[PDB]
Amino acid sequence: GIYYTPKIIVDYIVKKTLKNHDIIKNPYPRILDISCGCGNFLLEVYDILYDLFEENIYELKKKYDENYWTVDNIHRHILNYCIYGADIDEKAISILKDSLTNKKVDESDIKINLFCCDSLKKKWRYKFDYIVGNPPYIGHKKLEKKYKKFLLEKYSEVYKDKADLYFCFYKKIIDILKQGGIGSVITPRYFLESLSGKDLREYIKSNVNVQEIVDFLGANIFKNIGVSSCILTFDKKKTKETYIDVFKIKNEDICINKFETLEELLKSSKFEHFNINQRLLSDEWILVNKDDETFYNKIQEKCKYSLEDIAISFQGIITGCDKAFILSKDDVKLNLVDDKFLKCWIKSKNINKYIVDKSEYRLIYSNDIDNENTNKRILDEIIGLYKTKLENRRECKSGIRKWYELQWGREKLFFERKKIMYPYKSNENRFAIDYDNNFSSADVYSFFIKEEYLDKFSYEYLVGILNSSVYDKYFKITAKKMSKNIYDYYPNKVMKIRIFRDNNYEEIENLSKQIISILLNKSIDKGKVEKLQIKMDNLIMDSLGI
DNA sequence: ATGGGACTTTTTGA
DNA sequence: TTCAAAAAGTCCCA
Ligand SMILES: OC[C@H]1O[C@@H](n2cnc3c(NCCCc4ccc(O)cc4)ncnc32)[C@H](O)[C@@H]1O
Ligand SMILES: [K+]
Ligand SMILES: [K+]
Repeated sequence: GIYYTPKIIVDYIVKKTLKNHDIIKNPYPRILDISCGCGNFLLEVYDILYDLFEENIYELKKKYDENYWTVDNIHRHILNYCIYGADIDEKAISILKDSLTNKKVDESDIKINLFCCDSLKKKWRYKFDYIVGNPPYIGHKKLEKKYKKFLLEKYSEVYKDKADLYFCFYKKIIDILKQGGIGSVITPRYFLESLSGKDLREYIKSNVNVQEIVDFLGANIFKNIGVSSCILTFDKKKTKETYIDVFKIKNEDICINKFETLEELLKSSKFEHFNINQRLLSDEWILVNKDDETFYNKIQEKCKYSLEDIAISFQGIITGCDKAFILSKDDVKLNLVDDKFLKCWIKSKNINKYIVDKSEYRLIYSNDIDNENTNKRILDEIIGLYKTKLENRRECKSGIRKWYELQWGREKLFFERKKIMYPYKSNENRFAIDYDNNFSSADVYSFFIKEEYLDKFSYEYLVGILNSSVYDKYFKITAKKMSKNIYDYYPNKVMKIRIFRDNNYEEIENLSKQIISILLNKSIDKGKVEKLQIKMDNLIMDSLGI
């Protein structure tokens, strides 16, 4: 329930917000953490504030009440007017109160601005100069549905559909930041590209100036946590600048403690830096260097079609309980199942470039079982072994599905045809032509070509360009980075891939047919396939003028 | 034990 | 009626 932010990142975020504060002009800064926990950020804020006041104590004494501004009074002043925290966990608040009280070694009742509450519901009675911290991340499966009602009603500007709780914390932080204030947080990176983050990105862009984005990509910032992180720093300062510093990591294998500070890491060869004009951000944030932007714009301008224009996309089967319906093709229980009910079944690891592995699994398409008396053996001995769990699926509880039916069986005829399949998460482009009427779960996506576009594009040509090094780089420019060496390959981005057709079409298609032919024979030569791929990459680069 | 690698279900809002 | 998105992933080992 409580996650420990690495100290190097905590110090960086606090320094980012407070390093240029003019304590003489404003000796009453309000610094807030609305998910403060045990005080990872607030205790560091205390240290930064204490040095800031002590360094200028005589200037404050001369300018202001000379009896109020003494070194002995800094501790009381910081806790009365400067440090604010909120968290739902009262045990964490109690520990943090002890820590803040123990910074100075009662006199009279020092009051500490710590609130045990839901930060998304609190009536915040003033705004803040500086806001730092690490909000909770809770996705759509793990968030309580009753709470989702409240979020959908009151945070609809950033929270719909499959959005995340931390979207709302971005909203709350922005709303209670003072004019001219600065905020700096570490959150998941996914909202930068994800479809769910579209409204949140619009909210950030139009309400704050984004100073800086640190993107750690798939690096493991939180030990033993499967999440990918970024640091955002933003302000509400009236400026004409509108330019963002982007620091994007180059090696995801780095360990965060290479230097004493994060700034040393950011300036090093481990990161690349570039600038993005916030005014030029569309609903998508394309955060790339000038070389990649030129590369991306060339391809976009050259291609007159998208996959969406020419193809029909669909997600795979969702049985709702795979162990009930998926069997090994050598399982003796398949003797009980008439072959009309059986489909070939593949996983994402079975998709290679250009062709699919031979399937080892079979799907019982139980939707075609008419009733429980004709095929009782299949229900009693195979599917019924998981009947309790099958009955807890949403559509079974509501009576839409029989307990033995697939939850989302889709349309059989979409799968039983020539089509292209690709894994939903992969390190690289792997688009394959399926010749074997393979079915799959939602870890594999499929598309087929519209009939009116068959004379312009063939499957062989499509897998040729889509598997090229050019298109691998092109897709990853805007793709959603999930974890180390993993991108989402989902239709909401895959179908936006733009394609071209020019004088090189026939030779690209012929090279693709050679590759497929080699990949499908027995005494397979790996090597010549690579040479043919290099030749095709040259044709594609020639076509797109790169 | 931890940190790194292989691999990916079904719940859920719309 | 029925689509497709979602990693504080999950799980294993040396
Ligand atoms: O995880 C990092 C830190 O964030 C703290 N924190 C988590 N959620 C909140 C919150 N509102 C959101 C409430 C979400 C919720 C709703 C219903 C329910 O049944 C259970 C939870 N407001 C303030 N602090 C919060 C957390 O204690 C921890 O120290
Ligand atoms: K004075
Ligand atoms: K990661």
